[PDB]
Amino acid sequence: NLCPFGQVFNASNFPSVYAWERLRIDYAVLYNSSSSFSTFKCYGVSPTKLNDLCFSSVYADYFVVKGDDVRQIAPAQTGVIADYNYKLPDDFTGCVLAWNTNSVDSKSGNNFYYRLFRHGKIKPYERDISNVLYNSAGGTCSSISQLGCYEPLKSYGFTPTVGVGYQPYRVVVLSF
Amino acid sequence: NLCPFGQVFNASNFPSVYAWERLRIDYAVLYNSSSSFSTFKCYGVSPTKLNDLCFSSVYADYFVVKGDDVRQIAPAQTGVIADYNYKLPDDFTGCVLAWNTNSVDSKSGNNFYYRLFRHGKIKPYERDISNVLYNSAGGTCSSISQLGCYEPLKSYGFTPTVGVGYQPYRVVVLSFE
Amino acid sequence: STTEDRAKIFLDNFNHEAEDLSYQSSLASWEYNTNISDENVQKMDEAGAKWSAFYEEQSKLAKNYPLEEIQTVPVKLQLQILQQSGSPVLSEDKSKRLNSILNAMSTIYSTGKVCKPNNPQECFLLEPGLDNIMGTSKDYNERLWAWEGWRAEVGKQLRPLYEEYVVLKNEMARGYHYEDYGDYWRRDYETEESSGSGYSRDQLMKDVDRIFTEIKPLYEHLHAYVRTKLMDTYPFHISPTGCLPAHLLGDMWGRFWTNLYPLTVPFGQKPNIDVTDAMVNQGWDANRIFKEAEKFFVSVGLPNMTEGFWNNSMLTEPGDGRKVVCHPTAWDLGKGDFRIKMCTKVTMEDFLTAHHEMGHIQYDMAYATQPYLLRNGANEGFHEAVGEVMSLSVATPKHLKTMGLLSPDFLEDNETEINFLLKQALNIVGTLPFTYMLEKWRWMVFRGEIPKEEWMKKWWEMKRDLVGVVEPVPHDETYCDPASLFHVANDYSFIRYYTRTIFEFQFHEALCRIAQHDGPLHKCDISNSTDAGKKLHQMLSVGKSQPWTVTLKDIVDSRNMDVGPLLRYFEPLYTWLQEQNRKSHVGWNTDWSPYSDQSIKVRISLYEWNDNEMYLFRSSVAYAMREYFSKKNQPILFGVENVWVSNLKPRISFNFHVTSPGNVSDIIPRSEVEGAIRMSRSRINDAFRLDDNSLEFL
Amino acid sequence: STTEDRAKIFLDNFNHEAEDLSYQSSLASWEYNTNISDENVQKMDEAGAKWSAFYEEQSKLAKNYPLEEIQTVPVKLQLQILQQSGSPVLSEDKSKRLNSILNAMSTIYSTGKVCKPNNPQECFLLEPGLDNIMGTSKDYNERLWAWEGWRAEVGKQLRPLYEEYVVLKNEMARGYHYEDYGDYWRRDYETEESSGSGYSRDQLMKDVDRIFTEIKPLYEHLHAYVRTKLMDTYPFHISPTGCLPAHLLGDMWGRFWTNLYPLTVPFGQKPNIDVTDAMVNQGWDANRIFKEAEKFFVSVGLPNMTEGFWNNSMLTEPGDGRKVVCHPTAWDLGKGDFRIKMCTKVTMEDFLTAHHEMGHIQYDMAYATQPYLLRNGANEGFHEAVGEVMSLSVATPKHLKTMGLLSPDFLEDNETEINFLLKQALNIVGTLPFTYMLEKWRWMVFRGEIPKEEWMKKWWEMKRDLVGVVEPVPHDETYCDPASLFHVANDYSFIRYYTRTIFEFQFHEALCRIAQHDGPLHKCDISNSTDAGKKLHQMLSVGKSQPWTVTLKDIVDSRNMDVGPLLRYFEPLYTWLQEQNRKSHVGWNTDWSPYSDQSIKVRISLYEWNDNEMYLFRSSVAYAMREYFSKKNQPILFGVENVWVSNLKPRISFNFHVTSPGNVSDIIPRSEVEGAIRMSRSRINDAFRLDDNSLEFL
Ligand SMILES: *[C@@H]1O[C@H](CO)[C@@H](O[C@@H]2O[C@H](CO)[C@@H](O)[C@H](O)[C@H]2NC(C)=O)[C@H](O)[C@H]1NC(C)=O
Ligand SMILES: *[C@@H]1O[C@H](CO)[C@@H](O[C@@H]2O[C@H](CO)[C@@H](O)[C@H](O)[C@H]2NC(C)=O)[C@H](O)[C@H]1NC(C)=O
Ligand SMILES: *[C@@H]1O[C@H](CO)[C@@H](O[C@@H]2O[C@H](CO)[C@@H](O)[C@H](O)[C@H]2NC(C)=O)[C@H](O)[C@H]1NC(C)=O
Ligand SMILES: *[C@@H]1O[C@H](CO)[C@@H](O[C@@H]2O[C@H](CO)[C@@H](O)[C@H](O)[C@H]2NC(C)=O)[C@H](O)[C@H]1NC(C)=O
Ligand SMILES: *[C@@H]1O[C@H](CO)[C@@H](O[C@@H]2O[C@H](CO)[C@@H](O)[C@H](O)[C@H]2NC(C)=O)[C@H](O)[C@H]1NC(C)=O
Ligand SMILES: *[C@@H]1O[C@H](CO)[C@@H](O[C@@H]2O[C@H](CO)[C@@H](O)[C@H](O)[C@H]2NC(C)=O)[C@H](O)[C@H]1NC(C)=O
Ligand SMILES: *[C@@H]1O[C@H](CO)[C@@H](O)[C@H](O)[C@H]1NC(C)=O
Ligand SMILES: *[C@@H]1O[C@H](CO)[C@@H](O)[C@H](O)[C@H]1NC(C)=O
Ligand SMILES: *[C@@H]1O[C@H](CO)[C@@H](O)[C@H](O)[C@H]1NC(C)=O
Ligand SMILES: *[C@@H]1O[C@H](CO)[C@@H](O)[C@H](O)[C@H]1NC(C)=O
Repeated sequence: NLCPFGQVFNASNFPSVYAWERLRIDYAVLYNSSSSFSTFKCYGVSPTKLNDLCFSSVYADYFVVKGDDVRQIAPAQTGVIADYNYKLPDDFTGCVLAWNTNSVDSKSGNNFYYRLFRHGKIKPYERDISNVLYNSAGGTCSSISQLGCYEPLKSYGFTPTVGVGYQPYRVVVLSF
Repeated sequence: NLCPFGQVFNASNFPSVYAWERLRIDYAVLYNSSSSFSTFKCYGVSPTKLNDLCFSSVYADYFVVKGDDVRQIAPAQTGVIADYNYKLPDDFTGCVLAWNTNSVDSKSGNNFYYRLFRHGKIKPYERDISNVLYNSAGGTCSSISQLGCYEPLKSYGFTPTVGVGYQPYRVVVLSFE
Repeated sequence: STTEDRAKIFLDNFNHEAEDLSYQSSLASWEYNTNISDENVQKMDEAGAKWSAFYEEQSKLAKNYPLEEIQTVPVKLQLQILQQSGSPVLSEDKSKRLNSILNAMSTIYSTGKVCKPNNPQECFLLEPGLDNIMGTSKDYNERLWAWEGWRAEVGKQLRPLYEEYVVLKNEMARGYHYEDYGDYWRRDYETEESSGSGYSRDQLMKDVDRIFTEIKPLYEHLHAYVRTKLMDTYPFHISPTGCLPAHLLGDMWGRFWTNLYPLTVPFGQKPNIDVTDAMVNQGWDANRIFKEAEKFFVSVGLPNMTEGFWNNSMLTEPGDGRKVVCHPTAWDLGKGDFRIKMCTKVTMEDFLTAHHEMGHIQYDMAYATQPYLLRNGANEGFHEAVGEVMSLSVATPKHLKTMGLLSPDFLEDNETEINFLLKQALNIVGTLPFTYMLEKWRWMVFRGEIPKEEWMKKWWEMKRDLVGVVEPVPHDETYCDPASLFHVANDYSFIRYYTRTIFEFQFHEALCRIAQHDGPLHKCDISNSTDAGKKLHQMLSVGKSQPWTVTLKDIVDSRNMDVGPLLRYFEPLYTWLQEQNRKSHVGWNTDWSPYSDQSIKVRISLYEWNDNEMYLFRSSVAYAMREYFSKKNQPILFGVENVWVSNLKPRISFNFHVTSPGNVSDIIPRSEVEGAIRMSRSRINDAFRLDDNSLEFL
Repeated sequence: STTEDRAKIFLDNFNHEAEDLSYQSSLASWEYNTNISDENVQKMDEAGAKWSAFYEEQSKLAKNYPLEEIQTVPVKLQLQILQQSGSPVLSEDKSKRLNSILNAMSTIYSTGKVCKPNNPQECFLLEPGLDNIMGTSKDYNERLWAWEGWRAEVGKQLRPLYEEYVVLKNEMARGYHYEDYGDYWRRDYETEESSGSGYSRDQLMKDVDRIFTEIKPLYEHLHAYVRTKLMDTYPFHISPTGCLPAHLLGDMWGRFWTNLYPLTVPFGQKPNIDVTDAMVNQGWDANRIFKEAEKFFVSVGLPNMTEGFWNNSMLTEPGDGRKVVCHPTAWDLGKGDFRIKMCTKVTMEDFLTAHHEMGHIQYDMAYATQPYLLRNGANEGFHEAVGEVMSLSVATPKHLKTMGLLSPDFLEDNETEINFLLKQALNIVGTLPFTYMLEKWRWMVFRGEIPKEEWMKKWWEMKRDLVGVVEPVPHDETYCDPASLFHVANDYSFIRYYTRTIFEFQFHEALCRIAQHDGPLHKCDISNSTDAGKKLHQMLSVGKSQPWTVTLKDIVDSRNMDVGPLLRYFEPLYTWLQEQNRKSHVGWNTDWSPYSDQSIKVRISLYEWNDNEMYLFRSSVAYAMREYFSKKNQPILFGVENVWVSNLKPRISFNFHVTSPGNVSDIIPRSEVEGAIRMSRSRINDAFRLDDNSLEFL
């Protein structure tokens, strides 16, 4: 039986960087042709062929990036997505696939958000779902019209015709 | 059998009232009219019994009338065309036929004239062509910019949308002998 | 051969040739007005100019036949419009100067702008601007600003032009063997029948004075009632005895009082007769208004339309992008073609204008059999009188009730008759003294009775005496207030409106008598009366082919203008105004002014007076006003223009008052001005080399 | 923990949500400016008010972290931009009054109209009106009328509004912990690095004084050459040693002298560089022009456009019906979006303007990585200096020869270089003293050094002393001539053009030195030079993140404003003007005026003196002129406004002269005024209660 991979690559309605839901999960179509993909950079299992290789933990996931934060998806570096939203392990094995979406994620009705503020460092491969209002000092604020409390989930604000770097990018991360 | 009443009603390119010509040449066409005739006033012969009455020789004339002179074409009557262009005899037989031509004789290029001034009275049934300038005293002019001299052949000046009375009228007679 | 045996042949050559050139000139004017754009305005200068140059060309070909030898009427009258309406006998530079003066006066009138001392970027022309302000606003200061702003930023420009206009027009009319331009305007209303029994040109001036004295009891009660109702609004601004201010009359010039109807309405609970909502509810359009208007004329015996009227004349706003002018005019293009050019709406006054404009068309259709020289009215007054008397019979609430526009349960009581009669009088009676004196002022200007240094002194003296209207701001000779009217700046005769009103109700009383009317004259309808239209069509059938005195005699059985029918029309109103003006004062005195009881009488006791001490006195007063308010810590820049001089006798005395800068309605109180002269007395008399005894300052 | 561990989170919260609202505000502004219509200005306002309300809401929230306890540069600079450009500490009615004053000043400047004296109905605006007259007409009288009608019918309206504006702006700027509004405008060019070695706000005044004193000989020689060439035209109207009249400078204000180039061109047989025909002959459009500009910017080393620039920015006039504003501006909409909005044509000036606007865009594209508060120029001069210097290299007639715009047979003689340098100096050198003097006047008005009663006197004294320009008509304190300029009536800083010129020429010399140019500086092209591009982009990348002195040091190797680059650019023109002005006078005297030779000196010897004595004296002089011209049978209505008072010392003496009404250029001769005074001597001094000893009329 073929591996289930095509249920989301040819689909729509991807979540944001704070709602990335993983799937269990042929491999030829990823590297052969597929020139519409924005980048093919691949730390780990390398861009070599996947011809009948024995691998486990083939879980993969997808999320929507502003475009300048695609470079932040790499081990051992700083960045708002790595520090707050999505962190990769230092000894990361797997690969990433990304492509531009000029008029695919840029209608009038769209809502994409990122966690700008959270308490402390984040660790790779865990989920932060709660919309608890961030406090600059600590604890909670439970209000908005005061010093020290800010709303954590700020919008990307995807509008068409913003140029490269703010135009939505659908990146899919593979883990091996 | 055959009666050459054609070539004068359905024919085109009618001349002016001073340029009328004869044809020398069927009374059902007078009743079953192809075109709606404007007038049917007839004196002498009754226009109800025509088929039974015989004839010797019949003549037809055709010209263009301003419209207020259609009443003027009648035996023993006065008027500017009667005085200078076309006079009918007092002992007149037959009658006249006329019909409006609203959009047929009223294009941009249509030149029609009538004789406004002429020396003396005109006898019935003859022709006048010469464009000699009329003089109030008499004789000739040889000059348009002088006192008492006027150009005789004045234009109708037909333009569309002038109203009834100045519309071009084609008048055809059928007088016989 | 001889005269009258070659003159008609020349006259026949004109009649069958000028109608061709006039039709081309009228078609060019018709195609211009319905198609306002470029490359159409020169058609009158290319096709109508050929007809224009042809008219005086035949005038030189005229005058070879003496008028004394000919005796037959239809060719003698046709030779009378000829030999006089030719090229004006003047020098080349003077004729060029006269056309440039007339073009400058029309340009200044149509492009003038008037606006405030504050925010002087916000300004208004006249037709879409101050006409709205002077017609609708109830503010004393806003109306005064528009009234004083006009005649000063526009009328002062026309004063040097009008002085040269009078001299050039008098010289042109003297070449036509007339005594002045006023007698040349009176070349109409001039007939001759037998033994010198015709209407003289001087006979017109005697008759319009006789009519004006007869309307004086009716106008005085109308003036007194309006003045009483103009004291509820504008309190402490209108004297109960003196004249009305000129800026509170409903428009710029006080010509029509009809805009004062909301202020002076009696029985305001009773609504006026309006069928604007009734016609739009029944689905009425432009064609329905004229078709119902045409049915009125068939009912009295007048003929139908000429069938080219419907296919050619525009009766509504064009759907395509063609710019038009929406002035309702009736066009007689000649050669049996009649048209009406107006932008119609589903509105009541556009329903009455359809009857008025087609009345000119029915006038024009009747004398189409006449030659081209006599294809006009019998005079200038009959042409607009026929249109108004046809519209007078359709505004009654009986012709409207028959047509279903007015509901049958409408309350036609005696209270609503006063509302209808008064609204007529503010448009009919109220415009008669204004029309009379403005022509009377213009006649005495042309006759030389009014010198150039008393044009404005005599204009406001007759305005108080004959109209009962006082100016709010004094005007010296630098102003030209008559020229601020359209008919004066554009060189139009104004007596055609005075005699039109007399000929309205003279025809109306005669036609209602034939139509067997029984009740009051104001509730009369001549519809469904073939006998009324039969005697009507006789008067319409003849134009200039008959004297207007015998044309008038054939319809109203009188050879003279009579205002008796006019007074019988307003008899229910006249007997009601006398009841209202019982505790009030009927009349006026010519002494009170809005600037009165605040000015200071100054008597001059001689150094030499050469009109330059007026500038020195008005500057010394303005300096004293500046010094007086500076000690009160109120820095106000008083100028020469803020000092107004009235009652100027050049020998003995004059009156002066001071207004605030930037506010013409803000007259400085007399106690403050007198205190300003008192402490500045030393520098106000030594500038003229005289003591306090010479200028008494009463 | 500490405030530095809260300020960074506060600034990280600020930028990532201010960027979005700034993007919708810029999008609304773009969708208005490209789509001028209804329902387009009603979407900027609520978006702009949302962005503004958020901006002062953050500004109120910003004052929680003092700048003393933070040490790192970028957050300190961001908090320095904050907490000072916030809500102005003022009363609510005072703020409403200030907004109303600014709106009224803008409306008066934009809608002010000036009418001809002979024709009051022919009134002109400024932008499509009087600007054409001052830019094209060579008539002395028409130029004088246009210069005098403006700023008398506009500036007199703006004078009390400008006084209240000055008071309110000083009150507002004093609340921002500044001393003056001129000091508040000098909050730019204000840096700090270490031990107080930063650029002070008072250092800018000393530096621009030094720069103005260093451009004195070149501007003096240019002024002398212009004055010499302005004597062939306008004979008997310009003194060979005096200042130039203000209405003969090519513009309403004498700002740019570039319209005097056809009058003052040397070697007129040599044609100037104009490739408009050679560019319309090869089939060029907007896309080709912008692609060539992009190819030029790529060749030096700057990157391409963002590819949304081509598909979103309108380049030419749209084909459909959509009103636009045709002012060439470069739009940085934020969030990586850059656009250019202009109505370009296939013309050389539009070809240079495209390079100017794309240089502005390349300035904007470089600091996109900076935070939002630092996304500007390092001062208000670098942005326009970069925009002007990127278009200076492409105007060389060698860059055009490579592109094929110029034929290779064209000769580069030493006369075309002089013509180009003179055109540049009329554009560039001729506006530096005007800019410096106007900013000095505004600074001394805001400082209170110039009292409110000496605004106009000090303004024209510094115009004569520094610019070398004399007024043609004397102006008292009623006038406000500084307010007649757009940048003064609309509350805009004006020293940025001065700093633009200085920094532009410094950058030009630096980039030409890097690009290994060998010849003269005016024939230098930096194309195909990657070395200049790197050091250019190093300056471009940093915005407000560094002090402008440090950023300037990294490119021109100097921390100070140096005008030595400017003098080296115009060195052949300077050494040619020194040879041209050999037999002429280099400089001017501040005594000559167009009214100087016809003015009569009046000395006052005491009764009590105020401003009302001036009005009485001017009215007496007008009356004397009226009496003099009345004896010669020339009735002329002289007024107070026809008498002008100049050199008014309020204690001892003043000068006056008389002008004909309706003609401001018609000065009455001094002999006639003296004769009028002699004839009317008693009335002049008897009004003031003094003899000939007190007013002896020198
Ligand atoms: C209104 O006027 C315009 C021109 O002023 C008319 O346009 C002309 O129409 C005639 C009709 O045959 C053409 O021959 C011309 O070439 C047209 N000229 C232009 C400039 O378009 C227009 O037809 C007029 N309107 C009507 C309804 O006749
Ligand atoms: C003029 O007379 C005619 C004929 O009498 C009137 O037409 C009829 O009037 C009656 C009553 O008003 C209506 O009920 C009919 O419907 C009308 N039309 C017919 C019979 O065809 C006409 O109304 C009269 N007009 C005036 C103004 O009196
Ligand atoms: C200009 O002057 C008029 C008249 O003095 C002012 O209008 C009012 O006049 C009445 C009496 O005539 C006074 O009692 C009021 O106090 C006046 N003012 C108002 C506001 O009613 C008018 O206000 C003055 N100013 C302007 C700008 O028109
Ligand atoms: C210029 O602005 C007008 C409105 O000021 C725009 O017209 C609107 O277009 C939208 C399209 O999304 C419609 O939903 C609206 O109903 C339109 N309103 C009106 C009043 O027409 C117009 O589209 C704008 N121009 C461009 C090129 O976008
Ligand atoms: C910058 O250098 C390039 C290449 O050295 C020049 O491009 C050449 O220009 C010439 C003349 O227009 C063309 O004939 C060539 O085809 C172009 N390409 C090449 C590869 O030589 C360019 O013109 C230079 N620009 C300037 C301003 O000097
Ligand atoms: C207004 O005054 C000016 C200046 O006096 C007149 O312009 C000319 O000025 C020169 C000397 O400056 C005289 O020699 C000329 O006679 C003046 N007139 C002309 C026509 O050149 C100007 O004419 C005056 N009038 C107007 C309407 O501007
Ligand atoms: C007038 O026209 C109407 C409508 O066609 C017609 O009924 C009526 O008979 C006509 N009257 C005359 C006198 O032609
Ligand atoms: C109308 O008639 C009634 C009853 O006769 C009368 O009381 C009233 O005064 C009248 N009104 C007018 C305005 O004539
Ligand atoms: C810039 O764009 C041009 C045209 O698309 C291309 O040839 C060139 O390689 C681009 N340069 C860079 C640095 O992207
Ligand atoms: C140009 O050079 C020639 C040759 O030396 C010289 O005679 C001429 O004066 C120069 N022109 C200018 C404007 O410097």
